[PDB]
Amino acid sequence: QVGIPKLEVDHISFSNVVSMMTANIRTGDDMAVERVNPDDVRAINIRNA
Amino acid sequence: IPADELIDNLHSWMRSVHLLHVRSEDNTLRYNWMLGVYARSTNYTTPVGQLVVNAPAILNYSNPQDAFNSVFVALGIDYID
Amino acid sequence: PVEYGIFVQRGATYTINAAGEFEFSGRNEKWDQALYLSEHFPALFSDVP
Amino acid sequence: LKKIAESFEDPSSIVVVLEFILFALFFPTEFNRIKGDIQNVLLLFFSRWY
Amino acid sequence: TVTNEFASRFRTIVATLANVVNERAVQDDMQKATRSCTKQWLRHLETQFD
Amino acid sequence: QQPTGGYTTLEQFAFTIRNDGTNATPTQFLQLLSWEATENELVKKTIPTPETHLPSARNVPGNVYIEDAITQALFGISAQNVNAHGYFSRLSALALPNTSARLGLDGVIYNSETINIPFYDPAAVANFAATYAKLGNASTPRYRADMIDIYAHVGLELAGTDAERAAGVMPVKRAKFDSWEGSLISLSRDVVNWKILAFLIDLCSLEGEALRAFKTRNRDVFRMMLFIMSTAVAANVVNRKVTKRVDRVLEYIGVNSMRTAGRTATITYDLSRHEFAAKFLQLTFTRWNA
Repeated sequence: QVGIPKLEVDHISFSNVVSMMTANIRTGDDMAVERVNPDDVRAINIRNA
Repeated sequence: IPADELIDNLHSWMRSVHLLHVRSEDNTLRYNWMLGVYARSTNYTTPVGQLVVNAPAILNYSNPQDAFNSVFVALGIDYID
Repeated sequence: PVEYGIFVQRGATYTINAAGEFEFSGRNEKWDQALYLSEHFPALFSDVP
Repeated sequence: LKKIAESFEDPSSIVVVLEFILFALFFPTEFNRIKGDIQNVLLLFFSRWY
Repeated sequence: TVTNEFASRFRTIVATLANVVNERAVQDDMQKATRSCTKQWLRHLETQFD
Repeated sequence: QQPTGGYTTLEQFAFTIRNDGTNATPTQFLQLLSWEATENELVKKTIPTPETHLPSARNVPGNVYIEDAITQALFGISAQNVNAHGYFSRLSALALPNTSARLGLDGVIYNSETINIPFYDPAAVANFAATYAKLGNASTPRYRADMIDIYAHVGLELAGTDAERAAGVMPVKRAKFDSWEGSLISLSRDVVNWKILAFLIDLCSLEGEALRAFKTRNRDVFRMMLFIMSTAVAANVVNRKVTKRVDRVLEYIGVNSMRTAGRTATITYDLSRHEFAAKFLQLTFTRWNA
């Protein structure tokens, strides 16, 4: 079963699966959101949890 | 303190504290009080407090615990101090 | 200072009970004109010792 | 539901609860799909006035 | 002939609702005022609907 | 498809771990680990029977990876907030009268058997997935597991002699065994591998003569499993240099301390993962004791 982790023993080993992310997972994406500034201010509660 | 100037006096304040509430008729309600007393402490600003004011009935209660769980459930919070 | 404290302390506006006694309220709420018609007399004038 | 963020803490704000009643009445089969995002908005209104 | 089961219904909606605006009290001058007048706009809005 | 007879008693579901040179069975590995018994003590309580209501399968097109998730999370290695978008509950779709979705034999949930892919007999999966659906709702405020207390048990089970485990009491013994350069973490990565599932499905679906008989044969494969995990939540883990070797020591076995910031010699437990192993231990445990 266990294939003896490639890093456990001491033999180099060119070729080995690499899980790389596809074209559908762009990361570091600058994602836009709509921010809503609560109206009032005088209302905005601070204290008590 | 002069027994007189004390009682007489104290009584003035005593008779001042006016706990906001909404009297009822059910023969099982109670009052939680403490929480309330405290809503009064600060002038009804700390949300829990800003709760009772317009919504005073919130304080009466029958199940010693549901009493509070009501407060939380509504203004949604982990704890009140 | 002291007077306007014991007094505004006892409701800033009352309304009237069924047996006509005067029921003051608790908060020292402000008082708008649109609130003029509706069981809520300004409290200063209550003229109650 | 093009999420309508409100606080419901100023009597003039029933305006929004009304948007829905008027809306649900006007196109209810359409409104039905989104009863959830909304049930979602309303309890808040309730936490506030009730 | 003259009743319109539909719009007359919305009419009750502006009351139970309008009524809701009276139970809801406040603690302000702004809140106290606008509440009266919206009780107002709210109604006109309904004849506006009829 | 494919029957059982015993299940874990089958060729491809052999749990090994590899230590020093070749990969050996954890039963043999455990026997290479001793105790330090501290002047403390820990009585075992009584796991509270799990909340009946199994989560709601929830609509979600797509087989989701179950075995990998359940385990990646328990003896993970860096699984962060596990109970968010967590699917574990999607594992309740299997438990039903005549559902279609089968538990792939690779630890994936499919909806409807498919072209060339084994899967446990829907006969037994209906008993496993039956209870572990629960494992889904571990984040639900009103259902969350016991936790801190539930460790009294992982521990006497992992350690304790046949004698302590009989009277409840047992010092909090500290584990030391012979390490070998970053051994605990590696012991663990190796475990994330086991096809856990194959075990559990058998854990709860075997009548009796068979079930108790196996519970005993497999206690060894199981214990190694709690152990890799108990260390996740153990005070300090220190390495002891001796003559030539390094006798690695676990300070306090079976005393969840709530440790949460990334250690190194082991696998951290973000608080969520923490409640989860909490949840996992309770169901699997309440179950081990027929």
